[PDB]
Amino acid sequence: QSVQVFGRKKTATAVAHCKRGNGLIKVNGRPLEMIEPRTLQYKLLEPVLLLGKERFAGVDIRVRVKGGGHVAQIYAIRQSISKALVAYYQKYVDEASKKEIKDILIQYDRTLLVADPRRCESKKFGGPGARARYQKSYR
Amino acid sequence: VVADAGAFLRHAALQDIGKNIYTIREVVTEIRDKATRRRLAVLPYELRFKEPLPEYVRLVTEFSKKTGDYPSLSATDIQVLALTYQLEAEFVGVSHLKQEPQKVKVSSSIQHPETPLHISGFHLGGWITPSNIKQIVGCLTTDFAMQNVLLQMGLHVLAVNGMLIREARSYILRCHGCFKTTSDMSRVFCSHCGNKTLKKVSVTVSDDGTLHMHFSRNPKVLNPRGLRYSLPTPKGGKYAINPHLTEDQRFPQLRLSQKARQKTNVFAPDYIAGVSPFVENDISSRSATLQVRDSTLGAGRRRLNPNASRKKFVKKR
Amino acid sequence: DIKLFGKWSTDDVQINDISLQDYIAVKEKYAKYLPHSAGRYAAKRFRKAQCPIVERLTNSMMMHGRNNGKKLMTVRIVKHAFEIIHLLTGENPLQVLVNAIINSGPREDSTRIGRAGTVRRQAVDVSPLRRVNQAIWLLCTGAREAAFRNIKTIAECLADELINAAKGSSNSYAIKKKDELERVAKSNR
Amino acid sequence: PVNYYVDTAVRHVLLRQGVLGIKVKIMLPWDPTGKIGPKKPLPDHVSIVEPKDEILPTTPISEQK
Amino acid sequence: PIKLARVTKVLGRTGSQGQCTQVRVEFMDDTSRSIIRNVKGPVREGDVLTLLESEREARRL
Amino acid sequence: TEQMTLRGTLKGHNGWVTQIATTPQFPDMILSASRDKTIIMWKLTRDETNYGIPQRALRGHSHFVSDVVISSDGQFALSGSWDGTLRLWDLTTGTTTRRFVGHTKDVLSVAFSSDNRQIVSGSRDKTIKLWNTLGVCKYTVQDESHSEWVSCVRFSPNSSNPIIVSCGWDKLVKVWNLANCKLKTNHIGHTGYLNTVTVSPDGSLCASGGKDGQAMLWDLNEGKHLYTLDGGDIINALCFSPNRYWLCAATGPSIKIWDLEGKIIVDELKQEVISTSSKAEPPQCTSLAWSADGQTLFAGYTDNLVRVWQVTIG
Amino acid sequence: GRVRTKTVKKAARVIIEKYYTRLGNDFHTNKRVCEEIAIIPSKKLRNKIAGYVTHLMKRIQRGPVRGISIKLQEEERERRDNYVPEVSALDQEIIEVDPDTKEMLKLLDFGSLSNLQVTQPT
RNA sequence: CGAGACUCUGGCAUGCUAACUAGUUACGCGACCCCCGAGCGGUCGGCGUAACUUCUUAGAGGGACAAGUGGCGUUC
Ligand SMILES: [Zn+2]
Repeated sequence: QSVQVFGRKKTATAVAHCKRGNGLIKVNGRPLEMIEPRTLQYKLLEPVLLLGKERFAGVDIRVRVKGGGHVAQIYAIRQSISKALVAYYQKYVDEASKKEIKDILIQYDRTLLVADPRRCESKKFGGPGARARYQKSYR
Repeated sequence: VVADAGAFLRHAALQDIGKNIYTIREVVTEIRDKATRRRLAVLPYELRFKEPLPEYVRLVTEFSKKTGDYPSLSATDIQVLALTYQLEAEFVGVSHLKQEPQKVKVSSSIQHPETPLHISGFHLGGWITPSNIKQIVGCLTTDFAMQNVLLQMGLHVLAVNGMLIREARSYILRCHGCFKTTSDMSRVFCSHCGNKTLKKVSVTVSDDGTLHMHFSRNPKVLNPRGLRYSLPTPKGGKYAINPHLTEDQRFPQLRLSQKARQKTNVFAPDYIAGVSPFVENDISSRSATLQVRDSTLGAGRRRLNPNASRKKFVKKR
Repeated sequence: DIKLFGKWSTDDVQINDISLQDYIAVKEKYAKYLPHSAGRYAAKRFRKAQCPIVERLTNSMMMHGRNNGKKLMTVRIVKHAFEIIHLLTGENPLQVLVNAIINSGPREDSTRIGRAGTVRRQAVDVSPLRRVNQAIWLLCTGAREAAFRNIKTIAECLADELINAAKGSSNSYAIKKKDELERVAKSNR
Repeated sequence: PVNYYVDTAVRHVLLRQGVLGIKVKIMLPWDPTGKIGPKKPLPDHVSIVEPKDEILPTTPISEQK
Repeated sequence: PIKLARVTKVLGRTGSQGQCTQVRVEFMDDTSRSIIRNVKGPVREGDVLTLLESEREARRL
Repeated sequence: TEQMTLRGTLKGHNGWVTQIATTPQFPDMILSASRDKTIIMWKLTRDETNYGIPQRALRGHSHFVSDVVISSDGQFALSGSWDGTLRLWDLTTGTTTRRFVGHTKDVLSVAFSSDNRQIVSGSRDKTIKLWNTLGVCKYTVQDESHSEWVSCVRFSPNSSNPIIVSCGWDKLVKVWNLANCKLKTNHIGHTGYLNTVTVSPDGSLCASGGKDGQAMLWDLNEGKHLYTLDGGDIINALCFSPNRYWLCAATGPSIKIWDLEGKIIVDELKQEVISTSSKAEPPQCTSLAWSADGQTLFAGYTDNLVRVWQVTIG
Repeated sequence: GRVRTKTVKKAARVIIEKYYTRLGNDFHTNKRVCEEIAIIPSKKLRNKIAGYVTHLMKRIQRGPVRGISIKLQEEERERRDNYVPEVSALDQEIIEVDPDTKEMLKLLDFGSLSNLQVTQPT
């Protein structure tokens, strides 16, 4: 009667718990509309604004977030919101609802169900970064 | 109306009058020209794919060696003629056929084989008058090895020329050694005895199949003159050049560099930017240092007899 | 329905040129709520034509040195820029965006051909994807120039270029720079 | 495998005119250590099992023990 | 006047530094007269150009 | 006089279907083991869109799934895999109940009993392991057992001394005597490696198969070979109908149907359309499951699809 | 690019030579039989070996490649080498013969052969 | 020999092994809110047992080989 999965961007890792509920999606204790960098508010609303409220109705969602930065934590949640409703619709609802609703998300963005593996490269000596090098001078 | 790969190579889009069009699936997949696959994309919905029966195939091959074309045809070229055989047994009267037709009836002439017998711009008037390049039930085949086997059965077919066929003017190669005619014009060595004793033989085939063949009775071709000369030691190595005796002895891989082998496609107007108005000559590679030349280049020096008066400073290949 | 910024729709937006049509984004299934998407669009070649062209206007607006990673700064400059377009024109500003892009990218460019020390450009053709890439660059750059050292806002001065190019007017920066590259090319031919 | 096959040894031997310095490397073999070589073989070497000869039957004889 | 195009084949990449691209061009008035061109920038098979002259000849300076 | 027809075709997988089991208790849930590491419980629907709906996605494995078998009641399932672990399922929820670790290599087939309490298993470890429903490790039956990969082990639903059948790739078909688990009857008749065994619902015939295309059929009572059949391509799967006294066989592109009274070939089961990709090999046939309806055959293909078969009589 | 190596190529061909019968067209069954026989190092190497074995099985199922020497395929080859047609091309009726060839066997006391045909000399 | 193979790293595992110096879930207890006109609900990095490994950590094992398909290839 309960399914708990994670999502993940660079170092952020957001874990969403879902159970048979009444339509609450709270991240880290506070509502979705309250999370501060509200310039990216719709990116957190995209699992709701594509599947409608009626799918998030017999489901209660807590999200537990650590790590990353502001933007990286925003994208780590919207993985985990989306991956959980998919994983909730597998175990408790038939597979045909899972396919129906999984296909609506992936066609909007593949990111919502599988994560970027691109993480930060190791800096090497002789320059400030991973590929960059210092100035040099001739003559 | 059996369709052939040569009909699409010349792009004979004539699916409008003949409407019983059957063809082989293999002879359209073997074509390596992309404009034929472009032809395959839209138009050939009016035709139908079909294969002939193994009873029908073997009876085609019986008089194929009796018309002397069975090695001259390809393997896919066999089935297309057997594909016409089921169509003729289906629609047309079989009672008007023949097989094992007729003898040679040698028409020996004093005409040299290399004379321009009906080459278009050559005249002995006959101009070009720029309309005539396009003026240069059955089938549409442009291969004479295909066209030879048809008219010996007495099977009138057509071509990109919409009229039926009555005249078949071409050239074959008879072995002067073992008396073996092949319809191939490309090879220079024999298929039965393997010598360079193939000689040019002009034919003339009617619709009934009146084989009458101008064997060129002229001793400039019937000549033993430039035919005996001593050969160097047989040389084995990466860069040895043995003087091309057989059709298949293992030559070493000698190839042109692809920056030398390619010429100019000077027709194409994507042309302005960059280099000189000609192709760059290859002076850098070791294809050029070993003096590797084209096999087609220098062929007139092959026709020169070995024991002759070469100028005192030449050296060929 | 998927409104950009929750208030701008995509089905009104109509592309004129067929040359640019497959290389300019959102009409129908590219429709996304925010420009910020952060996907790998430069993973291999010809993938940056499938990303929404508002995000293309975003990523070319963080471009200068002091601004050089700040994307949420930029999707705010975009958001306030469309609503200045709508209040000056009334049109769906995405249509004003596309009509400013199409009129901006030049169609023939010069190219240096010859040996070193010899300057003889010849006119060549401009690719459709590059004409998209050249236009966005010419649009964003005009927002810097009339707004580097005056009171006007870059969420505002972007919307003055992005209107003056959809007119194809002489007042835009991205039009004068098309009227030069494509003027020089027809003296190279 | 340079770090578990060769054995580097470096010295400083003295003479009248100066110092010579020698270097000795001993690339160890396989056949794990009875004082001799490492356990793990070469990561390039691909030892394939020798062709094991098997008896071919012709008639279906059921050898029931 | 101003015509259009269809990239039929990408033939090569010309120019001094390897910059321009040599491209087989169909017209979009579906005339089979393929005048073949050089572009600036990335071009793949199936694109569509916009010319200001179709009078570019295969001429060398 | 009876024929088959390609009735319907099921779509749920990315990976190849490896085993399908039917059940007489529940004629609408039929279960598909697959190589995308998933097992789909299919709700049979026999509509116009498809013949069945994918209902449950059983997920408990980490590698390719090589077998699946249900209980006499249609609520439990048991499926070996190439993770080495044998996973007991519960069809009502989609959650494991046991987890049978005890093989080292990839487990190929899983022995299920008519008693519904015997699980004794054999893998690519070439090794028979004694367990129970609990998973109680009795003994490692290896003592003169095999020399190659144990491909398939089944039981006999027999009222006599019950008989197991454990083949290998070592061309052997063996009979281990239960209450001893000790080897009595051995069979040396095949060429090439063996792939599938099916036992008679009578209790008197087993049906071996393999690479050579020829399927030895053995009398189980006396221990003597009875019928060799021929082959087209490689045999992958065999099944026995209870009522019709037939033998169905998985050829590569096709299915060769038999009649075991006169070696009578019945029908060939295949559909290919496009001749452009004729150089591309046909998608192979992998599994085979007689439905206890008497009229329905299910086979899974290397093109990750299950196609169904219905008997058109006359 | 992605070019295979002698260690990949020369070692995979030995598996073909000795144990062709157990091989098949799968990547993932050629790979599971590869560890049964090849005492390999790390798994990337055996994956490249098994992939070349699978590609080589695909190349074999057209016809024999140069690198193989199979105890099973060559007996298959000899039983496809023995194409024995009905009429060999050395048992024929008419073979056209030059007049200068004709005078030899009259001198080499085989002028009694009747299968010949002296033709019109060209 | 070098190249490659190799070692480390990264990416994947709702599969396995585990966790009072890592947690999650649940159940107690408390604080607080709107209340309904009791609650329930909720937030608790507030603190106590139990269920266990998704998150954390680190061990073994799998995973990808140009494998599959379509073209191009002196077709390898
Ligand atoms: Zn000859």
